[PDB]
Amino acid sequence: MNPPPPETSNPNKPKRQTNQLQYLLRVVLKTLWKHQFAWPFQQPVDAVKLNLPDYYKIIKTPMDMGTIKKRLENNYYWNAQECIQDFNTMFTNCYIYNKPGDDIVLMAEALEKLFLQKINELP
Ligand SMILES: Cc1nn(C)c(C)c1-c1cc(OCC2COC2)cc(-c2ccnc3nc[nH]c23)c1F
Ligand SMILES: [Cl-]
Ligand SMILES: [Cl-]
Repeated sequence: MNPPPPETSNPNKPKRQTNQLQYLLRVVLKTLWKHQFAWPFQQPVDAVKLNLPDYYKIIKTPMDMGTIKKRLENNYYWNAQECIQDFNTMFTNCYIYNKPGDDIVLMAEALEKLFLQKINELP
């Protein structure tokens, strides 16, 4: 079945609202969110709905842009590199579970190209 989703709130974390993290929410994530290919990544993989009973037997550090959005809105991160690491985990999970040429891999590839374009320059 589905595991609990990754945590998005933690009052015990040291938190910051750097200019880069504000940018990652207002510009980077909000632009990726609107991409025609973003919809598979706007929430945790629902292994039950998608009939992927093996997905969480293989992917042990799940992540998605819905989780990232909630983290950013909770000032969950200390710095932009923590947020960028979550993005990279999302893309990498897709490439691990799936194979080149799969539709979902083509979609992640598109999103990742745009992501790298947008983070090349941060405030
Ligand atoms: C494209 C595509 N083609 N086909 C035939 C299917 C079933 C999809 C599809 C649909 C989907 O919908 C998400 C809604 C349901 O709950 C939110 C999510 C994912 C999906 C996301 C992230 N990683 C994945 N690894 C394998 N699938 C992954 C997906 F691939
Ligand atoms: Cl919180
Ligand atoms: Cl902590």
